[PDB]
Amino acid sequence: GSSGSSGMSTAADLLRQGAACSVLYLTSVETESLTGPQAVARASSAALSCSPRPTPAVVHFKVSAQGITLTDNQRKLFFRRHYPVNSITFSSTDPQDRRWTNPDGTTSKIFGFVAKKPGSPWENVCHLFAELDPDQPAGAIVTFITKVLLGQRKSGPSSG
Repeated sequence: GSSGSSGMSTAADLLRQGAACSVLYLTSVETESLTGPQAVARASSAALSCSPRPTPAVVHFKVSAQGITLTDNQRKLFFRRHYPVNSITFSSTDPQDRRWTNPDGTTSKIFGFVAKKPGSPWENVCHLFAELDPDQPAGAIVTFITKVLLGQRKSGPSSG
């Protein structure tokens, strides 16, 4: 039970704005049973619980109405993978607001989303990520997603 009408005024304005850059791949955990704002919390807990700490890698991140596309240049765990927009149902910075102390000696905001496996719809798996560059902070990333993918009115104002 939940009332309310989304503010889907216009998507054009949203599309006009796009964010694409490299991100920090932390780790992905299967949420077969987990889901929603919780699934994202699990991975985080499992990211610090398991040791020694995981070895994150730099990859590419793109936010499009078609979903979410990723591309790496290391060719270790994978080459190129993308998920359809009909899958991604949730996406937002980790709730535990935990930080990932990079191997360089600094902390970064942890963020991730939850989508259905490309091989099995009944199998859920969340992907943990971390802030790579300052220019494009996690908040600015996840947000854009929940704005388009999901469909939530704009936060910041705008004249004209």
